[PDB]
Amino acid sequence: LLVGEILSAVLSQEGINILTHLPKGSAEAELMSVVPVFYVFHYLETGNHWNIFHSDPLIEKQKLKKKLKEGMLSIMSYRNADYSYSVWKGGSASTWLTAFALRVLGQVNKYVEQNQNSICNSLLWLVENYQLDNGSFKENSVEARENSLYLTAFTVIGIRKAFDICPLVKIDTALIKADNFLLENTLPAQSTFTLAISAYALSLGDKTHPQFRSIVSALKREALVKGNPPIYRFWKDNLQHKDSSVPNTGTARMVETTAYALLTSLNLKDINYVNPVIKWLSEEQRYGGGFYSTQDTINAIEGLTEYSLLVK
Amino acid sequence: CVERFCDVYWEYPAV
Ligand SMILES: *Cc1cccc(C*)c1
Repeated sequence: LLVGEILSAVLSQEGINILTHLPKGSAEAELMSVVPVFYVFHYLETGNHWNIFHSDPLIEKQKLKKKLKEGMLSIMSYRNADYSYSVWKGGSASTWLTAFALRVLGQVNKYVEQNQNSICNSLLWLVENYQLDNGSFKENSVEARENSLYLTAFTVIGIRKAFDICPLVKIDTALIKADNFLLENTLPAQSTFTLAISAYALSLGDKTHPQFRSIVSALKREALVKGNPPIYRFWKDNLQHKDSSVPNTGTARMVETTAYALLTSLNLKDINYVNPVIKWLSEEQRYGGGFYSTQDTINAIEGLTEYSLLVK
Repeated sequence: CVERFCDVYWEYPAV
């Protein structure tokens, strides 16, 4: 299976073997510990692969649900009184981290129900204190647009993953405004990374918008391939006209960009286009299931899991 | 030999 590494690693109660250093006691480290447990539960439940266990299906499902629930309680330790989240307990709030927590909790809600009011509070904190008038998001106190495009896309991903839990008009409006910022400022692109994160974020909303389809086509025109017809397909983080070389080895930003390209394409149901992409991702995966860093790892695992549910 | 980086090319070459 494509999801074999994380499945084996989660069932063994071991780490997924991400290469990068995650500082002890950081919110990101705790969020990344629950990440692989969710995608496993999500694969087994949605794909109906409790058959895998020949012992007791109901007992094993409960055992994973407990681990999932223990991860939730740990994440809550980083929550502030205003329902924002901090990277370190007692440190200042981060819009980025709050958006990352909403993505994880929004996804986990599917199988372990979150406190609806708590999620609402976090979403409203995010939208009312850190969205600018132009619809972009800012963090707590050419290069500016790139930073704004990144954080907005990243924040939109978090909001979209938690939206159905708290579909308030203030939040709906914030998404409309944030999506419009991305639609208006993504092309002409400055990097494939920023283009890819914008594309994936927009793919979680209105997939019929004409400028979303131009953004996606611009991303597809940055594709690197091996073979004729392509056996592998992937993306690097810099645009061809800025750096026209071909890469010799993998990087974190390469896997992350590729992952966002994959997730965008799966949301458009483009199953023919994706097979060479998963092939490449499958070979970049390490023993354990992790990749280079946290964000390339989360999105790559999501891509592999959603592909496996769509195809098998 | 890491075959996935052997003979990689741009799918839509600029030139
Ligand atoms: C194994 C190998 C070495 C150098 C180039 C290629 C394409 C393959």
